[PDB]
Amino acid sequence: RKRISNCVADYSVLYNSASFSTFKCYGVSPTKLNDLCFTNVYADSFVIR
Amino acid sequence: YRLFRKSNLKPFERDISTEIYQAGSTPCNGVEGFNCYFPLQSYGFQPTN
Repeated sequence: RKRISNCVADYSVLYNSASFSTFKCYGVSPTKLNDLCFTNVYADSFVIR
Repeated sequence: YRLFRKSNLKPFERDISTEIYQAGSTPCNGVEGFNCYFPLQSYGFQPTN
């Protein structure tokens, strides 16, 4: 659980990249993500089946 | 029911077009693919629901 704060969360190289085979946001659209302000962001990473 | 649509309908307007909404960078003109999906979506209506 890594905390992300006081930075810009541009997804120009994240969403546009085809390297991610599964990308789904349950609260907002990726298109409106870039123009939506946020707060402290927690990043959780793991490897599963 | 249509999950997503490029624009916002003016009041009392019906949309039947089933063209594959392309949100991804590549247009996916033929079929789904990179952030390209079928606009319509069915209900999970159930007695258990």
